[PDB]
Amino acid sequence: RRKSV
Amino acid sequence: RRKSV
Amino acid sequence: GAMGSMERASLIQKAKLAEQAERYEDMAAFMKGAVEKGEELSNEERNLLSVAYKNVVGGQRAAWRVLSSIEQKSNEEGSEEKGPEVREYREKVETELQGVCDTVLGLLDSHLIKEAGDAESRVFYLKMKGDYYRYLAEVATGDDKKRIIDSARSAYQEAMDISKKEMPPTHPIRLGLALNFSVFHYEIANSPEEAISLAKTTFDEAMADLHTLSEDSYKDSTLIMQLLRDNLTLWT
Amino acid sequence: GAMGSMERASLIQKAKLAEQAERYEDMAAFMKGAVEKGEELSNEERNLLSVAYKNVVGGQRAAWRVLSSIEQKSNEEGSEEKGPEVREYREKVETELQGVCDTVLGLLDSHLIKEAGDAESRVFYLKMKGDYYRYLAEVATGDDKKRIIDSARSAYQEAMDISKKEMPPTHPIRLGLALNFSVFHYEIANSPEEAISLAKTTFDEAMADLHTLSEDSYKDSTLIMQLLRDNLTLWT
Ligand SMILES: COC[C@H]1CC[C@@H]2/C1=C\[C@]1(C)C(=C([C@H](C)COC(C)=O)C[C@@H]1O)[C@@H](O)[C@H](O)[C@@H]2C
Ligand SMILES: COC[C@H]1CC[C@@H]2/C1=C\[C@]1(C)C(=C([C@H](C)COC(C)=O)C[C@@H]1O)[C@@H](O)[C@H](O)[C@@H]2C
Ligand SMILES: [Cl-]
Ligand SMILES: [Cl-]
Ligand SMILES: [Mg+2]
Ligand SMILES: [Mg+2]
Ligand SMILES: [Mg+2]
Ligand SMILES: [Mg+2]
Ligand SMILES: [Mg+2]
Ligand SMILES: [Mg+2]
Ligand SMILES: [Mg+2]
Ligand SMILES: [Mg+2]
Repeated sequence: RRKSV
Repeated sequence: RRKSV
Repeated sequence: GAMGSMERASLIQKAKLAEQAERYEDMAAFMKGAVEKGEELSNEERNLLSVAYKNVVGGQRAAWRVLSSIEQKSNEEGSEEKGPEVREYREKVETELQGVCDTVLGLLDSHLIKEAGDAESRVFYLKMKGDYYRYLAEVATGDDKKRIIDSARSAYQEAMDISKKEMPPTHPIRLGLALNFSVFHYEIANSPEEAISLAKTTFDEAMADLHTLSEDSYKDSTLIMQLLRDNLTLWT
Repeated sequence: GAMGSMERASLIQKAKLAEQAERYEDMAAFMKGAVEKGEELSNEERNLLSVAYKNVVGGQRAAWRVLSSIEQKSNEEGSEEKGPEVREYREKVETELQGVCDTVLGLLDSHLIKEAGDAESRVFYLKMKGDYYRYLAEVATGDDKKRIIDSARSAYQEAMDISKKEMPPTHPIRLGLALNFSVFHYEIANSPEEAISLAKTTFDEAMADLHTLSEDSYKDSTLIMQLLRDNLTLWT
């Protein structure tokens, strides 16, 4: 899954 | 940690 | 209410979806609603009920232990005084945990246990009763501690007596009950010798019965037998 | 209320304990109470606020995706009709998720953003505003979808403009904002080219500024730069 923060 | 179920 | 207006089958279906979504509080609330319909539970439904609450209460217990440990460190020599907050928030979590245990014990008493005639249901519900008094015993520090411990003991013991009479030594519910009763002896009743003897005898009596089982039943029983072995390895 | 009677410092202390106990709903409720005291938040307090809600909403989003996937499979050709339960329970989770986003957006609007004068606080709160409209956009399917997407975009863009003017290219908040704005472009605004260009330029501008940093700041920035790289690797 793509990263977010 | 000891097992319980 | 608030599950009073939903169909029993819809509560069960939603409990399974909440399990898939790891939404254990919802799963428990749906299963509470299903029990409150007043009909007995099937095997699969008793499993859902037990899984929902075991997860909810397991999260509260792990949190209580974290906060208890912090509160203990705050009470050591030369720890700086930080005010009442640690104790307050441990008490908040502890109160919520007690409410969950009281809710499960309420369901068992009104009216799961009294209508449960088959060994597999009676022993299952009595094990849950032992388990939830045991969680109350984990946090109990006052006048009632001895009575709460004895309620855990009495329920586990009635389940042990029925399971020994009515179920094979390899039954997963028999093995799970013994595993938990052995943990109760070890860390609640200050009887590690009894905990060890119980886990040993249970493991060996199941070993000797494995040969009667199908491949699938063999897998089911040996899974819980390994938990008995893990505890024996830890304790000896 | 219900945090109205607790001291601001006690709310903050309890938020930190709830974090240690992984009790994110409590942590969020304590931080909401702290914001509602009306004083501005420090750096450390803005972090606690953001961590509490990011965890709460991350659990609801992961659950919504599980249920959405199930509901989609139920709508495929030759799937058996199972009634309204999947849609109902996805809507229940979706409604609760929306309520959390609305609560955060409420805190930002009343009155975090308007009193935030320093770049580090203004950009932080505008990124949160972008993030919570983005989560609303993830579930939005009706008349308002375009306006919700544009609210995410406008907040991210105002934060981008301030961060570019006022913060170094290696600032963790600048890098985190770009990471999230790039995700918004990729999966909300159907602009994967913009998402890629943004993640690339952000990574390279930070690379060139690393030499100005202490060892500790270097560690902080390179951590988020790796998330930019993980997305570029996924998308290209
Ligand atoms: C009231 O105590 C319930 C507890 C007693 C032993 C065990 C219990 C719970 C659950 C439902 C099961 C497992 C197995 C160990 C793992 O799951 C599998 C694949 O069988 C873990 C689950 O919590 C059931 O499956 C078992 O048949 C059995 C009822
Ligand atoms: C509103 O968006 C907040 C979000 C923007 C980037 C990042 C954010 C959140 C938190 C608080 C941090 C990290 C770091 C990546 C890991 O933690 C460490 C050790 O720095 C993950 C945490 O959720 C802070 O620390 C960062 O300084 C910075 C504020
Ligand atoms: Cl509290
Ligand atoms: Cl529902
Ligand atoms: Mg009916
Ligand atoms: Mg001192
Ligand atoms: Mg108490
Ligand atoms: Mg009956
Ligand atoms: Mg005060
Ligand atoms: Mg069919
Ligand atoms: Mg909706
Ligand atoms: Mg100000």
